[PDB]
Amino acid sequence: QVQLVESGGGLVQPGGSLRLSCVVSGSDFNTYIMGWYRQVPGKPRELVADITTEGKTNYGGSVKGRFTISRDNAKNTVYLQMFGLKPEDAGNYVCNADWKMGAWTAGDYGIDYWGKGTLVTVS
Amino acid sequence: GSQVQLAETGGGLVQPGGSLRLSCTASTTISDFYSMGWFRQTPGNQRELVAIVRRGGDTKSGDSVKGRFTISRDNTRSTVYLQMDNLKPEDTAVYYCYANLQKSSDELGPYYWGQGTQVTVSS
Amino acid sequence: PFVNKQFNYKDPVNGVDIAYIKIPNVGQMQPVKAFKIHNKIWVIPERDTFTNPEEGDLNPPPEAKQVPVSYYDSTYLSTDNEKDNYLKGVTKLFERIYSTDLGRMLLTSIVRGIPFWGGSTIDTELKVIDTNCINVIQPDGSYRSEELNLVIIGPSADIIQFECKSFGHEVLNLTRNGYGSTQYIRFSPDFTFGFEESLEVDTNPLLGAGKFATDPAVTLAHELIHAGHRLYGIAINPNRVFKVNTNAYYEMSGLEVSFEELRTFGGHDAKFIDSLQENEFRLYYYNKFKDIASTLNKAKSIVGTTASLQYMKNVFKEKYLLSEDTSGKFSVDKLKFDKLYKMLTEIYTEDNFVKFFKVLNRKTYLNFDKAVFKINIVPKVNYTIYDGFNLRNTNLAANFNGQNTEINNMNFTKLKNFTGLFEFYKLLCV
Amino acid sequence: LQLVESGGGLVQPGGSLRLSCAASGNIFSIYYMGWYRQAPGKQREMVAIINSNGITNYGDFVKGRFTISRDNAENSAYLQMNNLTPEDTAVYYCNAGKLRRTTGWGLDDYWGQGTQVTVSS
Amino acid sequence: LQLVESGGGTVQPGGTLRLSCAASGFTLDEYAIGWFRQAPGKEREGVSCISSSASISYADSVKGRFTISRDNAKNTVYLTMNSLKPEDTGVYYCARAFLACGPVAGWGTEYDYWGQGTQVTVS
Amino acid sequence: VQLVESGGGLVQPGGSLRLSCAASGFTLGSRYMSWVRQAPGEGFEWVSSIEPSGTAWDGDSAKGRFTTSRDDAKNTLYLQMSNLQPEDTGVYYCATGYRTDTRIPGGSWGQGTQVTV
Amino acid sequence: QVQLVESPGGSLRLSCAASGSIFSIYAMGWYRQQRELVAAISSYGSTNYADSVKGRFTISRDNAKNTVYLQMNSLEDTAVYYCNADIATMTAVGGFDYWGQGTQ
Ligand SMILES: [Zn+2]
Repeated sequence: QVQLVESGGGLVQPGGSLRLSCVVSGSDFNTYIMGWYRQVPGKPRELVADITTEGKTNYGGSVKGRFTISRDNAKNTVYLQMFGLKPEDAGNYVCNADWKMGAWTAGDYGIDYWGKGTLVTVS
Repeated sequence: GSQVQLAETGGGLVQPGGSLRLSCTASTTISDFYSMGWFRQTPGNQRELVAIVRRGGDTKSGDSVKGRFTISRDNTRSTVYLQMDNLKPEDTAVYYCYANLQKSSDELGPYYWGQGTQVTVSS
Repeated sequence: PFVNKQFNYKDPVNGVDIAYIKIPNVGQMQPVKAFKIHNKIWVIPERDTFTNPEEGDLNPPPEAKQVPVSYYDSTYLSTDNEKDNYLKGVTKLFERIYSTDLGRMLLTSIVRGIPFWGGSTIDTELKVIDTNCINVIQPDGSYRSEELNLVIIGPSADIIQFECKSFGHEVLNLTRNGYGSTQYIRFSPDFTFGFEESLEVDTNPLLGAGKFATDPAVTLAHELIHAGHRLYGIAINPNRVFKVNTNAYYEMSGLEVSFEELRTFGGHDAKFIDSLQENEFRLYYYNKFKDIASTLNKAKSIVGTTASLQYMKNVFKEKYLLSEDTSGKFSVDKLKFDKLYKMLTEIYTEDNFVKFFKVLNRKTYLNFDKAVFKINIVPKVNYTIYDGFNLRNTNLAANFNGQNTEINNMNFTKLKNFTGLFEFYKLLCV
Repeated sequence: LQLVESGGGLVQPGGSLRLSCAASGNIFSIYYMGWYRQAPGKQREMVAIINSNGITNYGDFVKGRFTISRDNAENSAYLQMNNLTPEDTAVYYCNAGKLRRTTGWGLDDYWGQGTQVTVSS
Repeated sequence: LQLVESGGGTVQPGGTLRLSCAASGFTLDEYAIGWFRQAPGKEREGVSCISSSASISYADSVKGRFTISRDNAKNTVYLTMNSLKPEDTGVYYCARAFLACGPVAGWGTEYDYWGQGTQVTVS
Repeated sequence: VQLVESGGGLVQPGGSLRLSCAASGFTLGSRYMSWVRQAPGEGFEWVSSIEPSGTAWDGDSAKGRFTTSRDDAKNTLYLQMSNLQPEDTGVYYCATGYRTDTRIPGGSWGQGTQVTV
Repeated sequence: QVQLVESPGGSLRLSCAASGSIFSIYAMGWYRQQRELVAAISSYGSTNYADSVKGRFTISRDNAKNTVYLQMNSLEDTAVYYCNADIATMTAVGGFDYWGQGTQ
C-alpha cells in the first residue's frame, strides 16, 4: 500500500559525506516515526537513526555523533546526512515508517512499512 | 483447614562460643510430613533455611552454620530438635519452626510455621 | 489488545497495577514489586526465591548431580534492566498469544477461571481461600487483599525449569476438585530450547545440536495450558503416568511421562491416554462440577466481601458455564460441560498453538532437548508479535529461517549443549 | 529403588577402606551415584559423586585421596579411600539419582542406610 | 476508563427510546453491564443486566417492554425501551461488573464503575 | 494522617542517634511504613521499612547498623541508627508505604528531620 | 469455507455430514420445527433427547467422518428435521452454530 523509496546512495572515500533521502506516499506521514536502518543479509536490521512525530532524534551506536536525521512533513520526506564515512558504514540503508499502536509500536507487531533501500559504498 | 500447630521451646541468651538447643513439637504425628526443621530470620534480612529433615531422614542445611548446627527428628514423639554449637554473634536471629506437608511436588504444599523464638548471642 | 499499559520496571507504585505484594501462603517473604498486565494476571520480574521456602537461593547443585537439561546463572535477572526487559518480553509474548484466536480463547478461559469460593467450614457459606489471593501494598501504607488467577515469575535456580505451580490447600486438592487455585508460572522469555527438524533426529539423544530454536510464545502457551487445567480444577493427577514404550532410550532409562503433560502437548502424544482413562477423568470432573453447582444452590450467606451473594453465585455460574432455571437453581448441563472440557483439554494444546503460530517446534514431548540459547525478543528487529522470529518480507519468513540458529545466528547464543550430557546412551550400542 | 551398602568399619590412621553400593536399575535409569558423609556435628558434606557420563566431583577435603568408580554392567559404585585421617570419621551414606521425565527433566535423590567409618587407634 | 450513557430525552407515553452505554476504556467480553434508574426523589433501582456471556435479566417493572443488547464490536450495551410509561421517568445509569451480573435489588460492590447517567422523561 | 519526625541533629563520626516519628489519625501498626532519607541536591534513598506484622526490612543503604522498631501504645515509629558516616547526612523522613522511594500521590510524609555527621 | 449436508410405526435413519476447513466440532444435534430439540450428541458420546422421542430415537456420531446419525423407529413427529453442528473454524475457535436445509 504505502511505499518508501530511498535515494542518494553511491561511492565515497574514507572521511567523505553523503545525503540519503526517502519520500513516503500516503496521507499519514506525520503519524510515522521515521527512521533509517542498515540492512545486512544474515543479520537483523540495526537502527542507524530515527525521528519521532515531534522531531526528537535518536541515533545508533556506530553513528558516534557523525550523522543527522531530519524530516520535512510538508514534503513527506526524511533525510539522513552522513559525515566522516568509514568503511564500517557501508551497506544497504533502508528507511522505516513506524507508528504507535497504543501500548506497542507498529514495528513490534510488526506491520510497519520498510523500503527497499539505497546502497552506500566506500573504497 | 487442618489447623496444625507447632510449639517451640528453648531460646534465650547465650555467650559467644557456647551452645544452645531448640525443640519443636507438633500437634499431630510428624510421619507423613514431607519435611520439618528450622528457619531463621536475622534482624532486617530475609528468612533463611537453617536445617530441615525429610521423610526418609536426609537433612538439608544452609551454608552459614557448617560444623555447628546439628538436627534430629523423632516421629514417635513428634518433635524436632536443633543443636547449635560454637555460636557467633551473627547467629542472633528469630528461629522459626517449620513443617512442610506436601502431598507431592506438584503443589506448594501446606507450610506451617512456629510463632518465632528469639536467640540472642552477646558478651 | 491484551496489555493496555506499557510497564517499565522503574515506574513508581500506585497500589492498583504496580505495587509491592506479599503472598499470604508464604508470608515470610519480603514484598516484591509486581505488575498487573491484565485482569487477574500479574507479573513479578524476579527470580523465584520466595514461593518455596525450601528453594530460597540460586545455588546450583554439584556438576555431577545436575539434570542434563538444566542451566544455572545466579546473576541473571538481578539488574533493573534485565527485569525491565523481562517484563517487556513477557508482555510481548502475551500479545503474540493473544493475536491468535486460539490464544485469545485460552487467555479468556484463564481470566474467567476464578478459583472457587469454598473455604468456609459452614456448608451454606461462601468464603474465599487464602491460596487464591495476594496482599497489594498501597501508597497509603495499607494493604488490600486482591484475588487473582495467574502470576508470571522468574525462574529459580534452574533457569530453564519452567513449570506451573500453585499453593496446596490443607484439606482439599484445589487443582483436582473443580475449585481451582491461583497459578504461579516460573518462566523466562530470555532463553529458549534448541530442537531438530527431523522426528527421528529430535527423538534420538545421541545426535543433534539445536539447529532450530523454540518460539518462546509456544513455551509460554504450554504452561498457560497447565494453568488453564488447574484453574478449573481438572488437572490429571501427576501419579497417573504413561510408561513410555515408543522410544527405546526412554524405555531403558525407565522414563515415564504424566498424563497431564501428554494432554498439554496434545497432537499424537495425547493418544497414549486410552479412551477408558479419558472417560474416567471426564466423568470424574463432571461430578466435581456437579458438587460445585450443588454447593452454590445451598449457599445462603457470604463473608469477606462487600459483594452480593447473587453476584458470587453468578460468577461461578459464568466460570463453569452452569445453567439456571426459572427458580434460580443451578445445574450442570453435560453437553456444555463436554464443550468446556474439550476446549481446555483438546483445543488448548501445544500442537495446536504450533499450527496457529505457523512455526517449527518439537513434534512430540518424548524427545531430547539438544541445547539452550540466549535470546532477546524485545527488539522489533529480532521478534514481532505476528511473526515471531520469522519476520515477514525478509529472508527469515520462509522455511522457518528465523528459528534457524545458523541462518539467524545473531539471535541465538548457545549457552549449553544438552546432547553431550545424553552421551551415556552410547553404551547401548554394544 | 533399592541401594545396598558394603565395606565400612574401623581403620588405622593412614589405612584404606573401599565402600560399595549397588543400585536396582541400570546406568540409564540411575544418572549419578556417590557418597555423602555426616560428621559428628558438621552438616552432611559431599565426598564423591560420579556421573553416567563419567563426570566426577570430589569434596575439597578429599584432595585426591579418594577415587570413585562405577561398574556399568552391575550398576554399582565403589569408593576407594586411601590415607584416611581421624577427621574422616563419619557415617558415609550412599547416594543415587534416578532420571525422571514425568513433569520435565529431573532427578530424584535417593539415599542409603549409611555405614559407619571410624579412623581411630 | 470511562462509561458514558447516551440517548436520553423527552418522549410521550407509549413512545420508545433506545439508550446506549459506550465503554471507552476496556473490552466488554469480561464485564457484565447492568442498567439502573433513579426516579425523581426516589432511591436507585435495578432495571436490567446482561452478562459477559449474554445472560440477560430484567426487573418485574419492565419485563416484555425493555430489551437489553450487546455490541462487542463497538463496545456498547444498548437498552431499547418500548411501551414507555410516565412511571419510568428518571436518570438511567449503566454500571460494569466483572464477568457476571448482580441482582436487580440488594446488589453490592460488584458494580465497581458507574457512569454519570442520562436523563429520561416521559410526559 | 499526620506524621512528625523528631530527633535529628549533629553526631560526630561513628556515633548513634534514635529518630522517632509520632503518628496521628491512623493506627501505625496497621500499615506498611518506611524511613527515607535525602542528601542535599540528590534524590531520595530508601533506608528501611516495617510491616504491620512488626517485621522490619533494611536496605543496603544501612544494614546491620540501623534497626526499625515501633511502639503501638504511643503510636510512634523509631529508627535506631549507629556507626554514622558522612554518607548518612541528610533529611530523614518517615513515609507511608513499603520501600518508599519517591513522593507518590496517596502517600503521606512528615516534614523530615536533619541529621548531619 | 464450510457447510452441512443431510441424507406409521416404521423405521427411518437420518444422517448429516460436515465438510470444509473444520478445526474441531463440539456438539451436533437434530432439530425439528417453532423449532424444538429432538436429540443432541456431544463429542464424547453424551446424549440429550426430548421426552417426545425418548427410547425410540437413537442418536450416534462418528468423529473421524464428522457425521451424525439419527435412527428413528416406531413413528406427531412429522415435521422438518434440521441438522445443527457447533463447528469451530480456525478463525473462530469454539463458536458459531451451523445448519442445513432440512429434510422431510
Ligand atoms: Zn508441561
